Parts: sequence; structure tokens; C-alpha cells
Amino acid sequence: KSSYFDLPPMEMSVAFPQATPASTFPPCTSDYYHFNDLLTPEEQAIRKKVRECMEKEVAPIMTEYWEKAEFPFHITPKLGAMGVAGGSIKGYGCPGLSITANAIATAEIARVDASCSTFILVHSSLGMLTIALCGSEAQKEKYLPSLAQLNTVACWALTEPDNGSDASGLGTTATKVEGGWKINGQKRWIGNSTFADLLIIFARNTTTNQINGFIVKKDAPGLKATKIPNKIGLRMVQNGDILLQNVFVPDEDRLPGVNSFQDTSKVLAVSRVMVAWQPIGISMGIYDMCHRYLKERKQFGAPLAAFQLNQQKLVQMLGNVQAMFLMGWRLCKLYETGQMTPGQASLGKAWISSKARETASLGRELLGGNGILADFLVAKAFCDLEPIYTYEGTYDINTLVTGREVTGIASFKPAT
Amino acid sequence: KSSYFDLPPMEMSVAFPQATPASTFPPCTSDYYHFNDLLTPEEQAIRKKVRECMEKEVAPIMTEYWEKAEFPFHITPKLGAMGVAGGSIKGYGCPGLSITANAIATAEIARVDASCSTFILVHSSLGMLTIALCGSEAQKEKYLPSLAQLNTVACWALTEPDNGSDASGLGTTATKVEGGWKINGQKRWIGNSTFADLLIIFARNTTTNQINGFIVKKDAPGLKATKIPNKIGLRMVQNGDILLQNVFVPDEDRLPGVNSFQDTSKVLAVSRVMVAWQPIGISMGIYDMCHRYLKERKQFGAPLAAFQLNQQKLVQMLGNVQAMFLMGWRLCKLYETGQMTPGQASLGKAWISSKARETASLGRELLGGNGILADFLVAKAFCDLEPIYTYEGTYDINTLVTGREVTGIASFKPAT
Amino acid sequence: KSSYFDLPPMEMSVAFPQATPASTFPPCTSDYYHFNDLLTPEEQAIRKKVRECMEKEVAPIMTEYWEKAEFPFHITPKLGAMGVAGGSIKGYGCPGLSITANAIATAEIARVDASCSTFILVHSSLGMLTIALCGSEAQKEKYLPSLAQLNTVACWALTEPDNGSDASGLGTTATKVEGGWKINGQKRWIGNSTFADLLIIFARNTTTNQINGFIVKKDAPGLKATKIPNKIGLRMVQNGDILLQNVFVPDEDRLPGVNSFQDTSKVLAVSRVMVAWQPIGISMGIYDMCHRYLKERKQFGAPLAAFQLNQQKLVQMLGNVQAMFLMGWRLCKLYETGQMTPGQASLGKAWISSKARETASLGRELLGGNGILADFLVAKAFCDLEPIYTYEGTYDINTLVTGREVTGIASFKPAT
Amino acid sequence: KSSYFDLPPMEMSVAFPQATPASTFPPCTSDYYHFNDLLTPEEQAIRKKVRECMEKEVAPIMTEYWEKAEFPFHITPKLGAMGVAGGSIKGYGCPGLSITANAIATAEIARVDASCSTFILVHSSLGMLTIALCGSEAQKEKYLPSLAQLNTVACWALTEPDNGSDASGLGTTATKVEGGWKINGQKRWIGNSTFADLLIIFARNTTTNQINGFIVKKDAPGLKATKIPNKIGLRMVQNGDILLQNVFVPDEDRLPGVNSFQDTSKVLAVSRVMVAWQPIGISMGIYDMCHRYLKERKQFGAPLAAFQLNQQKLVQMLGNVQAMFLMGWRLCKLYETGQMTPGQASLGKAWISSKARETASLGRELLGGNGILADFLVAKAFCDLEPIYTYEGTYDINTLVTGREVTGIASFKPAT
Ligand SMILES: Cc1cc2nc3c(=O)[nH]c(=O)nc-3n(C[C@H](O)[C@H](O)[C@H](O)COP(=O)(O)OP(=O)(O)OC[C@H]3O[C@@H](n4cnc5c(N)ncnc54)[C@H](O)[C@@H]3O)c2cc1C
Ligand SMILES: Cc1cc2nc3c(=O)[nH]c(=O)nc-3n(C[C@H](O)[C@H](O)[C@H](O)COP(=O)(O)OP(=O)(O)OC[C@H]3O[C@@H](n4cnc5c(N)ncnc54)[C@H](O)[C@@H]3O)c2cc1C
Ligand SMILES: Cc1cc2nc3c(=O)[nH]c(=O)nc-3n(C[C@H](O)[C@H](O)[C@H](O)COP(=O)(O)OP(=O)(O)OC[C@H]3O[C@@H](n4cnc5c(N)ncnc54)[C@H](O)[C@@H]3O)c2cc1C
Ligand SMILES: Cc1cc2nc3c(=O)[nH]c(=O)nc-3n(C[C@H](O)[C@H](O)[C@H](O)COP(=O)(O)OP(=O)(O)OC[C@H]3O[C@@H](n4cnc5c(N)ncnc54)[C@H](O)[C@@H]3O)c2cc1C
Repeated sequence: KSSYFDLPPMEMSVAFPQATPASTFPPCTSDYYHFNDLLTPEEQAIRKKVRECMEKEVAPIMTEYWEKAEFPFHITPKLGAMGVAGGSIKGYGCPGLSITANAIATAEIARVDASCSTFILVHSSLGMLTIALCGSEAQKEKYLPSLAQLNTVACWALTEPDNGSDASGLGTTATKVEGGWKINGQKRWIGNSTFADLLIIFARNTTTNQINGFIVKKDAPGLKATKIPNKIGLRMVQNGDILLQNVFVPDEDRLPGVNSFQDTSKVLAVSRVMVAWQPIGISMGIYDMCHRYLKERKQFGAPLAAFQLNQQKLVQMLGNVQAMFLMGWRLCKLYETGQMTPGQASLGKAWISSKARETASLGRELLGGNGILADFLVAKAFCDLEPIYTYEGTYDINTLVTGREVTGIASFKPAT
Repeated sequence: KSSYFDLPPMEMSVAFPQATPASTFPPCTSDYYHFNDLLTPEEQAIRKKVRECMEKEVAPIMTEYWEKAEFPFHITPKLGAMGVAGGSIKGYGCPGLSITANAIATAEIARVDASCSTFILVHSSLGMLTIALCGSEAQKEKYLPSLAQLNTVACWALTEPDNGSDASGLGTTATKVEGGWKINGQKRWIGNSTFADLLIIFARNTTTNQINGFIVKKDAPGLKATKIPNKIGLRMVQNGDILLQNVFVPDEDRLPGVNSFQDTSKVLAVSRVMVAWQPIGISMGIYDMCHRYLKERKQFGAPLAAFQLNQQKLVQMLGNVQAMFLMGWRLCKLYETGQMTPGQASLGKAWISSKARETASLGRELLGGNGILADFLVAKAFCDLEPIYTYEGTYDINTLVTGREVTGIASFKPAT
Repeated sequence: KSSYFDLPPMEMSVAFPQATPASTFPPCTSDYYHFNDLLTPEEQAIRKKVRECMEKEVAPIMTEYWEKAEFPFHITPKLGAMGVAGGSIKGYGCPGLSITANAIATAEIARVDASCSTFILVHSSLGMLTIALCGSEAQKEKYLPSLAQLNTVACWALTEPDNGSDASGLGTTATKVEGGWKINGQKRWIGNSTFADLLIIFARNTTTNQINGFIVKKDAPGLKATKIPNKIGLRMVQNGDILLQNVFVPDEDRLPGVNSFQDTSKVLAVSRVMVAWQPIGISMGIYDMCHRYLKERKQFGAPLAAFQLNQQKLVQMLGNVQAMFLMGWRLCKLYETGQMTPGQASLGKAWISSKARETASLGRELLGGNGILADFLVAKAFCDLEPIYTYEGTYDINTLVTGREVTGIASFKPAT
Repeated sequence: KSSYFDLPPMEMSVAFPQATPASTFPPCTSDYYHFNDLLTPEEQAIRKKVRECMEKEVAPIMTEYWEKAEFPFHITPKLGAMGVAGGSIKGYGCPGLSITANAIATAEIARVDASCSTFILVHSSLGMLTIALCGSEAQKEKYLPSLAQLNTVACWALTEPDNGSDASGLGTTATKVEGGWKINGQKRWIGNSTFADLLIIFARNTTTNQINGFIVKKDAPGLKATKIPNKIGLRMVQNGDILLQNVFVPDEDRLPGVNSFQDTSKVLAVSRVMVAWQPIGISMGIYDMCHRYLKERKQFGAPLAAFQLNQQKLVQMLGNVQAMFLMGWRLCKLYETGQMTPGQASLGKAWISSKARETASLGRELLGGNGILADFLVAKAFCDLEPIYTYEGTYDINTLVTGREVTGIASFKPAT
């Protein structure tokens, strides 16, 4: 204890005057290859709209809510006001955007905050889309409209403690009963699960021994989703462990499209493209912050940006960014032309996430001390990126998916 | 909100049964080149003692206190029971260890927790040692005995918001008054400062225009140290912003050894060696955890350690570790023989911290999902390492110190 | 000596049957993101034409001539038959291609052989273009037609032993005499110089103290260009040391466009873009070879492409390639739109050359033993790439050019 | 053709005066951690002796013979005068050195030239040692004395075109005949084979279906060893393809120790340690050259060693070197204490060779243009290192050997 131990933290205005925190978000200096040429007039407008609605409403409060690992619920309606939820889904009260537009949207969110980016992505590109492609016409018209407006929040539940990367061999059972199903099993890592209204839980149809999709409602008897604590990244994203004991799902709430796991590998085709755009966004932000910081912070009687070592670090980031964008952009134009294959998308996410790590690592050390402060974005984004490298297919798995497709030989399984 | 939103987190026994958390700390499988051969019988005994007293008393509680960013005060006496505080200092109620022993001690702490390692290092190798080398015989006999037993905690205050890497050009003034001094200025990043009894504050002697050392007592009128929040690493270490308004320091509490900043560069010679040993420790822990995890966690019907990609990652870590140790060991044997130069020590810290990052980065991705959980050590240590890469001389500064010494040409300042 | 010491090398058919050498060049499996979409119908046709005319006429003989470090002169007319020399130059008997087309042309040459790529690039993009932009209408109509058909070969002479990266401070003097000039000085590294008909030598106009361009004819009295030996890369490219003792250049053969070094920085704008495309080409070839080799060579009772470690290496190359291409492609579309700046082009070359090294390094180790054989392309290209990383602006210089432009602060000069 | 095309290359004194070539070899500035402390008085004397006898007799001529890919036979007796051949072998006219001494000897050779280092290593650590451990007392007393003096040269023949990394499944047959054996099969990559007096050829004992060792004499009827051309590294090392048609080996010339391939894995235990020391040596040389070059070559009105970017590159090399040495040193002290295991040695070679590549890559780019010239060592050593990364167990194989030992699970074979 001390007479000054209880006193509130020093204001950033007094504690470190030389540099401007992320509270007032940096200008877009990462767009060095003038990317608006690769975007359509409408895509450009969505890009600008999201960017502004993020620097205004999320940028100030994000620093506080990340430390507390609490979700900023009062921001939800502001995100549904951007018109991004639903994204790729056409009709059913959804914006109906192009894959390039829905991707550049994700970017300009992850740029300011990766946490709020994953929240929407899991809800929109995994939750909503699964209903939009595998659901029935009765389900699409029922749920989607409210989900696109963010009045109701959905979550995607494929992963288990026992089965992660080997997702196709999951152990949650879906026993057929009169009038519906009884879902029994456990889930781990599901974002939004602790507060989600709709829980798209994947389970094993005990009759067919195949994987089926189920829309599980909130608070449903036998369902218990508890918060996963102590995350170093994506701290605002409420990830949880789901328990399922005789959870009833009526025949009307089973997804008719999912009848094996191969059916899921059409939703993932969009999901993998969209996740691939998160690092593209994050890295841009990391640069934008570094560019300003190195120009504001003075040491040895000169801005940091004047020193050879710092410049080489900055341009390596700038170079990594330009390539990462073009990579993700091309990936979209492959999906749009309808000639995109699992391997191309798996290469996309893997490569981009890898260079994003390098870019984040350089950015983090460039700010030195304040490089470990979430006040200055880079530190938060450095941490925020680590799960992204792993989730939606770990680097190693993706590189092996692209491996299998190109070589023609599968090398996933062990020897034995 | 939800009926299950408020419910406590799922126990690790139920949430993820396949793997054992850091609560029960991993066995020492990182010692692959059998390092006990490089240590003396007495050094070996200190190594073992600390390791055990860390896996017992810190290992269980560390996960909880890291998330809360709170210091575990009830552990303090247990650390002072290890007989590590003081370390290199001979006499004055200190253990009187060899530089190799005091280094291997730091390692086996940082191995289990980097936070508690920095706490002691700043207290012992920076605080206590400054008094031991630059203090008067009257000061050494007065403070050191209590500081070695951890009844009183000391902190080192050189860095400022305006002056960080350019430490020799600091702006905290030490105006001479009748009977003592009036310290005026600001400090940033000082570990333990918020609860430290002794504050070794460096200020500019306004009469000589040189840097002098001052022992500032706790609660002293005009002194205000506030906690720095939102750190991604070393979260338990209470780092703070120090304010100083006409803080009186009597003539008896001025360090007579510090007459310019060059005098400090004899304390730093030990401090830089000791910090260099933190990554060596941390990385060993990161390995020990990975080795078990890859052997416990099963996927695709085999332990993770069976897959080619995972093995190459693991052995790269094992290789990085063996070299890091030998590097730090040699560094000690250079200081011990008395032929160590600033450049050698600067190369030591820089190189080791660099490979520690690589080792931590691999380790973090090896655990996949649980790679972002502080429950599993790696994530915490991954974050914990980032400030260490920067503090006690940033990588770039150190590489330039070694640069200046070898080439003969100084390349720190800008052009202009 | 031995009874078998003098005997000719074993045929590749008997010495290593499992794999096919570069003699029969690999199919295009590096084009994974289907790049023909980014090219125009005419650009596609040039791409195909060059690729075929390289796999037929150069691919067999390249292995032999690289080892001997001799230029394949009997291939010259076959290269001038492709219609690539001149490239960007409109009229004057030149093909008049787009910057994207002239870039994709360079790629499909460097793909098969980097040596023959540099030969043409130095001749066309540096030699011919300098005349086309800085020469007089009388000079353009006189030389260019024959240079485009490869009946006459030109070389570019800016670099000196004393002045390399600091090119603007060169020491070759151009003393004004009656009716012309007397060029005095030394040059180093000039490709084609030993056999070039036209030598575009840059010298210092002693009257204005500025840099001027001079067309020096072959065999001119006082001129002596000797071959530089012992190169590990670009061995077929005849690089030489040029000596100049009172070499007369008539007033008609002075380039009227070059009156300071700033005038050169418009030719370099194309030259830097074109060099940036060499690694893009080379790396594609390196992949194409690896993809086949890993599928042909069998070990442990399976093709190399079946092993996890080898796949991860291959896909990292494939990923590096797709990005490198998009990067160079975008760079062209920046020059084409006329909004390209020195910094963007400097980022292009730097980044691409850097990833090309990584890609080459992986490719070289993938072939193992035969990875050091020029018979198998990769080894040759691995070596061939090293000068490219350095010449046309070293990585460090380029990263500093992009540094200066973005930050606004120049950090080229030393302290002192 | 030209009047100056046939003229001999420009002397290095005139062509590039600013820097000193490798002809006059650089001073030892790579020994930054003062390594003579880790060596015995006798080891120090051997280190110095070899270093001097290399800088005098090999250093001038190496540049010429590397380009021509010819072996400098007139240097052989000078190498046998150093007293290094035999090395570890006790008695039988061999020097009888310690493993640490024989390793530091290899280093100080590979430092000046890697080619001459491999020549001796294959002869001494693979050839001679195989006889010393697996040969009979009659064979040791017969061959070794002459082999240690370098009057006779031996070579090691395990690898085949069909079987490389999978060495234990080789296909050279050893059919038993009256009075001896008939060796039938093919070999590839054998150093010295084209001029070696003794050819230690490994073949499959057709009776036991196991691997046996055979001493095949030079010029033996049915034996034909042809030179392998077009190598980018170790160009002086005469590597060859061996043909064997009914080559008779009398019962007296069969190695009685080699009864299966497991017996070989005691010779390799020394061979792998010794190869591991080649990069340690090479990298030291690469540094020593860079340190001088960056201090001699001036650009922008300052030595290259004055620029931040160049210093960071240089110290990364210096750091990589100090660790590489300690790593190899520790490895020796593990073999010496008799507690070294295949995995430790496999980690040694793998890790060291990996960092040697990094160190060589940096060194090569530091010299810029002259970084591709064998005149300046770095380029030659950069190339020379590439096979070393692969031969004596490729990086991937070694990392998997260390993988198997630590994890307990073997991951060499494919699935299928
Ligand atoms: C958690 C933690 C605990 C700490 N505890 C203490 C403590 O107890 N006591 C104490 O005194 N200090 C402490 N520090 C502060 C630390 O000493 C400083 O952060 C560091 O020494 C200087 O970095 P900076 O924050 O001032 O950033 P800067 O000095 O501004 O450096 C930022 C970046 O600029 C680069 N740079 C700076 N100068 C040059 C140059 N000349 N040439 C090329 N590049 C350059 C650096 O490489 C760095 O990446 C602590 C820091 C941390 C993170
Ligand atoms: C914060 C975050 C949010 C998440 N949100 C969701 C969500 O909303 N919905 C959802 O369904 N999931 C979610 N996940 C879970 C995620 O999908 C899984 O973590 C991941 O797909 C599988 O990793 P794992 O945790 O099971 O570790 P593992 O699958 O056990 O993998 C651990 C390591 O082993 C390696 N490995 C595994 N198999 C092989 C192999 N065959 N060959 C070589 N190496 C192999 C991997 O490379 C990895 O490094 C989230 C995860 C995180 C971190
Ligand atoms: C100049 C030089 C000198 C040599 N001298 C000798 C000599 O004197 N005596 C002698 O006996 N040999 C010698 N060798 C041969 C050497 O031993 C072999 O090259 C090497 O051991 C096997 O490599 P390889 O050429 O057969 O390629 P491969 O064995 O086919 O390997 C190619 C690639 O495949 C990868 N790979 C192979 N198996 C696996 C697997 N199971 N899992 C994952 N990846 C795998 C490797 O990592 C490698 O990158 C020499 C080689 C060179 C280059
Ligand atoms: C095979 C090949 C072909 C070539 N062909 C031609 C040709 O046809 N025409 C022609 O004109 N030239 C040619 N060149 C020469 C080439 O342009 C020069 O090599 C290069 O531009 C300058 O490098 P340098 O050799 O002078 O080394 P240096 O300029 O001395 O550079 C050496 C190192 O110092 C570093 N360095 C230099 N200055 C700085 C600084 N200010 N700050 C930080 N680091 C610095 C660099 O990064 C580099 O690593 C060729 C070179 C090669 C290798």
C-alpha cells in the first residue's frame, strides 16, 4: 500500500505528450498502392462508411473494454447501422453486398478493432450464412431479417475440446426423438455463445452417422455456455464453453442443407476468404499507427522516422501490407468469377496471416515501451492477431490443404 | 444477458481434459544439452531450490494474478526465503552469489513466471546493486539487509516520458537546497514504484549539470506514483508514472558514487547480463510446456508430437534454447573473468531476446487455440517477453552499442 | 590421376534417372492464381511466345554456357526474333509494347534464364531507352532500329569502382574539346561492355560540373573493357571493367537530354520496374522445377511431395510467388496510369527481390543434393538471383528511397 | 568479338582499389567472445598452426582453383604437413587429437576454404575413421599410416542415385564369391572418388541382406568414377559418380566391423560433429571478411560500417557466430564426456548449418557487387555452404532425428 497506490492512472496527455494515442485514430497512410482503383464506386463508399463509423464509435472506447475483456453491448446497434451484417446474403433483409465489398468491410473494422471484427464475422459470415445456404426458405425468412439488423445475435459451434483441427470427427451426438432431436455433447471456443440468441450447433446424426446443422435457441433447457477467460487476444469477443444435456431441437429448427460435413465446405469457402481479410485490415491499422508514432515521437533530437533502422522496419511493413491487400483482393475476384478452390482460399488465409504476424511483430517493437500498451493500438492488435493465425484453420492445416490440392497427395493423417 | 451468462468459467478438468494446464508445471525437458555440467555444485543447488519454490508457490496462483494485472503480495516473503534478492552483493545481509549463480536464479524464476522475475530483477540487480556499488558504507549497512530479506522493496527510476533510449539526456532536476536536494521532474515505466519503500531516482544535479543518484523514501511529500494500465506483458509487475514536485532528499540520502551517468554504466553491466538471462529462462518454460502439450493433445488419432510440421517447430525451439543458454552462460564467464565489455553484454541481451521471440512465436502457435490462454503458460510468456525485448535497452539500441564497439564508429545520433 | 579421371561426365539419364533435368523445361504450375485474367489478349500472346522461344532455344544450352561463364552468341538473333528488344520504345523499328507487356516479357525470360534476361534488360531498358528518352531525333532514327533487331548491342555505364550506390557523385570526367569531348575515367560492372557496339557512358561535364550522357562506339581508341571473372551469379552476362583514356566523343554523339543526373531519373523509373520483374520470373521457374522434382523424386517409398515438411516449403514458395506477381503487376498499372513515384517503384524492387531470395532459398534446399546443380535450374537461379538483389539499387538503398518518400526525412548520408 | 575482348581480366589493385581481396586473408575479428578460454593450450596451438598454414598456402590460390572447379593437388602435402589427417584416430601414424581439437582444426580450414575442408573431412573423419573403428588390426596398420600423411587419399561411398536420405535401403549388391566379393551397383556424390586410392564402398551383403563395408582399391577392373560437373558450391572437391561392374574385393579387404548399418552409426557420430563445425568455421571467415570490407569500402563519404543498416547486419552476423561456436564447442564436450546421443549431434549440425546460411546471406549482401565475387571470399563461401546444409544429413532429416529422440515418436516414413 501507499498514499498514491489507489490513485487513478495518469492521463495520456500528461503521461506521454509526445505521441497521440489510438483514441484519436491515425489517418490512412497504409494505402500506398492506391487501392481505390481496385474497388468499385459502391465498394469505395462502404469502405469509407465503415472506417468513419469505427473511428468515431469504437476507437475511443475500445482501449477500455479490451483490458476488462468485456463486450461493448451499447455499440451493437451502431454496427447494425453500418449495414454490414448479412453482407453476402441476398434478400431476407440483408444488405446484399459483393464478396469484395463484404471483405473490404471486414478489413476496415479489423483495422480499428479485431475484436469487433470477429464478433461480426462469426455472426454474419459463419452464423447467418449457414442459415442462408443450408437453411430452409421458412428459416431464412424467419431469422435472417432480425440477425442482419443485430437485434438478435448468432454463433457458430463446430469445434470441440476433443476435436478441433480434426473437425470432421466431432463427438456431439444428435439422437432422433419424436418431433425433433436431443443434442448431447460439449463445445469449446464459440464466440458470442454466452449471449447469442441463436446457436448454430453442429452435431452427429446418430442414425446416419453424419454431421447435421441445428439451430439451438438461447436459454434452452440443458444448455450452459460459460465464458472462457485469460485470453491474450480478441479479448472483447465473448468466447465460451458450451454444455449440452438432452437439449431439444424441434424438427423445424434442423438445417435441411447440412446432411454431411461436405455441405459445410461451401459456407467455409466464404468464411475462409473473409477471415483472410482480417489480417489485411489489422496490418493496415498497425502501419497507420506506426507511421504517425515514428513521426511524432522524438529521440536523439529527431523523429524516430529519421533513423535508418526504423525506416527499414517501416517500409518492410508497408511492403508486407501492399502485397497482403492485393492477395486478398485477388482471392475475392477468384470467388466472384466462381473459379476459386479450397486450396487457393487456404493459401490466401495462411500466407496473409503469416505476413500479418511479421508486420505486427515489427510494428510492436517500433513503438518500444508504448509498444506493449493497448492505448497505442499496435500492442492490442499484435495480441489480437495471434488467435486469427490459428482459428478458421491453423496455418499448418491450411498449408497442408493447399499442399494436398497442388501435389495430389494428402499428408494430414499420421503414420501408425 | 442470459441465464448462463453470469455463471463461473468452466473448470479446466472438464473444459479441456486432453491437456494439463500450467497450474501443475511441466517437467524440465528443455535441458537437452545437459547444462548441469556448466554449473558448480552450489550453482546447481540454487537452480533446483528456486525451480521447486516457483513450481510450488507461484505456478498455481500466477494464472489468476496475471489476468487481473495485480501483484501477488502474499508471495513476497516466499521469494525472500529463496535467498535470491541481493544476489551479487557480498555482505550486508545478502546471499553473496556468483554472477553465474545469480543469472541461473533469474532464469528458473522467469521460466515459471517472467512477471515475478522482473519484480526481483528491478529490486535486486538495479535497486539494491546501485546502493551496493554507488552508495556509501553508511547507506549499504542501513538499507541492504532489509532489502535482501524483502521486508522493504526498492525500485529504479532512470527513464522519463521525454527521455527513454536517450537516457543520458534526462530532464529531472536536482536543485541544491540547505541540508539536501529538491527533486523536480517526471518518470515513466518504473516497476514496483507504486508500492516501493525506496525509490532510487536519477536526476540532474543543476550545479554540475550531471546525473546524480538519490534514494527517495516512500510517501515522501510531493511524490505521486500512479499505476500504468493496459499492459499486454509483465502484467503483475506494477509499473508506474512518477511525479516529483519539490521532493526533499537529505544530503545523507544522495548516492555519493553517482557523479555522472558514466558511473551508472558499471551497475548496468550486471543488469544487462541479468536481463539477458530472462529470455533464456522464459524460453525453457515455453519449451517444457510445448513438449508436454504436443505429447498430451491428440488430433487425427495421434499425439501432436507425431506430425512432421510440429516436430520441426519443436526442435527449432529446442535448438534455439540450447544456444540461448550457452550464450548467457558464456556471458557470465566473461563478467566473472573480468574481461567483459559493454558491447559483449549488449550483444548477449540483443541476440538472446531475439531468438526468445522466435522461440515464443513458434511455441504460441504450437498449442493452437490454448496457445492464447494464460492457463497454458505459453500465451502469458509470449506476451511477457515483448517488453523484455524492449526494456533494459531496446534491440536496436543494443545492436548499435555492439556496433559502435566493433566498428569503432558511433551511429546512434541522426544526421541534421 | 586415374584410368577413369579423364572420362566425360555421366549422362543425366544414367546418373540420376528418377528426376527430369532443366534441359526439358518444367510446365507452368506456378501460375496458381490464374494470372492471364490480369493480362490483355495481346500481353498473353507475348507471354506465351517468349516462354516457348525460351524453353526451345535457351533451356537446353543454358546449363553448359553458365558453367563456362561464356555468352551464347548464336542465340542473339533468336532473341531479336521474339520482338522484345526496345519493348517500351514507340516507333524507330521497336515493337512498341505496353509496360505491363514488356514486364511480363522479362519475367518469362528470367523464368528460364536470368542471365539472358539481364543481357536484354541492360540492352533494352537501360541502353536503348536512354537513347529513346534523352537522345536526339537524329540519334533515335540512327541507332535504335539496329539495336531493336539485335544486330548491334548496347550497354549502360553509370557505376564506377569508387562510386556505386553513391552514383550521383561519380568521377569520370568529360572535358570539352574542339568538335567534341574527351572522356577520362574508369567504370566497373557494365554488362555486355566487352562486346557491345554502343557504350552509353555517363561522365561529369567538367564545364557545368554535372552528369552528361555519351554514346561511345566500340573499339574506340583509348577504350579498354576487360571481363570481370569469378561471378557466382549471372555468369553468362559479360560484365566488365571499362578504362577510358582520352576517348573522343564527337558533339553529335552526346545525349542532349542528359544535362544533370535528375534527367536519368526518368529512364530509371522504367528500369527499376523492369528489374523488379526479374525475381517474379525467376521464382516462377524455381517453383515450376520444384513442383515437378518433388513429384518425380521418390524417397522412403513415396514422392517427396507427400511429406509434410516438403509441402509446407512448397506452398510457402507458391504463396510468395502469387504475391510477387500481383505486386509487380500493380506496379506496372501504376506506371501506366502515370501516378507512379520513385518510392513505389523502389518498394516494388526491394520487396519482390527479398521474397525471391526466400523462395529461392527454400527451392534450393528442396532438391537436396541436385539443389546445388545448375543442371536442375534451381541452383543456377539461386545464384543468379543474388546480384539482382543488389544491382539496380541494393535492397538497403531502395528501402531507404521508399523511406525518404513516406517519412519525408532523408536518411542516406552518414553523421560526421 | 572486340580488340579488347581477348585481353586478360583487370588486376584487383586497379579494378577496385578501395577494398582488399581474400588473397591477403582478413584478421580474426569474429572471435568476439574470446574463445581461447574454451580451448586447451594444445588445442590453441593446433588452431593457430592450421589458420596460418591456410592463410599462407591456400588463401592466394583458392580463388583461381574454385572458378576452374579443379583440385589443387600441389597443396596436398602442405595439408598433410599440418598434422590434421587422421585427427581423432589414436596410433597408426595418426596425430591422435581430441574431438575438440579435431573440430577446431576443421573450423580454421573451412574458415579460409570450405572446399579443402570437405576434402580432408571426407578423407579423415569418414574414410580413415571407418577403417580405424570397423577395420581389422591388419588393415589399420596397413593403410592408416599412409592416409594420415596424405600420400594416399581415401573416399567414403554410401550414397546412391536411388538412395540418398534413405541410406539404409541402398541397392549396391555384394555377392559372395570364392576368396572374396563381387561388388555390383552405382554410387553418386562421392568426394575424392575420381582420384582416391582407397574407396570405402558400402554394399549389401546378398547372403545376410545387410550392409557391409568394403575397401575398394583405385583403378580396380570394373570400377569407373566420373566427375560430377556444374556445382555451385564446394567446386574444388572432386565429387563423382561411381560405377561398379563385378568389382572384385578379396576377403582381406572387407571391413569386419560393418555387419549391419547400425555399426556405421558410430563413425557417423564423429562425422556429424565434425561437419557441424564447418559452418562455424565458414561463418567466422565470412565475418572476418565483412568486418574489413565494411571498414575499407567508402560510400557517401564514410566507411560502410558507419551506416545503421550495415551495423545491424554485421552484429547479427557476429551474434550468430558466437552462438554457433559455443554450440559446436558444447557438442564436442558432450562427445568427450561420452554422453552424446544421435539427437544432440543431429540438433548440432541442423541448427548451426541453419544460422550459417543466415549469416552467409547477410554477409553476401553486405559486400554488394563484390558480394558475388569469389575474389572476396564471401560469395564463394555463400555458395560453398549450400551443399553443407544438405550433405551429412539434410536439415529436414536431422531435425527429424532430433524430433524422434525427444518426442519418442518416429516421423520419417510417409503414410500410404
Ligand atoms: C514493462 C516495462 C518495464 C520497464 N521498467 C523500467 C524500470 O523499472 N526502470 C526504468 O528506468 N525503465 C523501465 N522501462 C522503460 C524502458 O527502459 C524504456 O522503454 C526503454 O529503455 C526506451 O524505450 P522507449 O519506451 O523510451 O521508446 P523509444 O526510446 O522512443 O524507442 C522506440 C523505438 O525507436 C528505436 N530507436 C530509438 N533510438 C534509436 C536510434 N538512435 N537509432 C535507431 N533506432 C532507435 C528503438 O529501437 C525503439 O524500437 C520499462 C519498460 C517496460 C516496457
Ligand atoms: C479466440 C478464438 C476464437 C475462436 N472462435 C471460434 C468460433 O467462433 N467457432 C468455432 O467453431 N471455433 C472457434 N475457435 C476454435 C478454432 O477453430 C480452433 O482453435 C482451431 O480450428 C483448432 O485448433 P485447436 O485449438 O483445436 O488446437 P489443435 O487442433 O489441437 O492444433 C494444435 C496444433 O497442432 C497442429 N496440428 C494439428 N493437426 C495437425 C496435423 N494433422 N498435421 C500437422 N500439424 C497439426 C496445428 O498446426 C496447431 O499448431 C476459436 C479459437 C480462438 C483462438
Ligand atoms: C557436394 C556434396 C558432397 C557429397 N559427398 C558425399 C560423400 O562424400 N559421400 C556420400 O556418401 N554422400 C555424399 N553426398 C550425398 C549426400 O549424402 C546426399 O545428398 C544426402 O545425404 C541425401 O540427399 P539427396 O541428394 O539424396 O536428396 P533427397 O534425399 O532426395 O532429399 C531431398 C529433399 O527431400 C527432403 N526429404 C527427404 N526425406 C524426407 C522425409 N522423410 N521427410 C521430410 N523430408 C524429406 C530433404 O529434406 C531434402 O530437402 C554429397 C552431397 C553433396 C551435395
Ligand atoms: C552482376 C551484376 C551486374 C551489374 N551490371 C551493371 C550494369 O550493367 N550497369 C551498371 O551501371 N551497374 C551494374 N552493376 C553494378 C551495380 O549497379 C552496383 O553493384 C550497385 O548499384 C552498387 O553496389 P556496389 O557494388 O557499388 O557496393 P556498395 O555501393 O559499396 O554497397 C555495399 C553495401 O553497402 C550498403 N550501403 C551503401 N550505401 C549505404 C547507405 N547510404 N546506407 C546504408 N547502407 C548502405 C549497401 O546496402 C550494400 O549492401 C552490376 C552489378 C552486378 C552484381
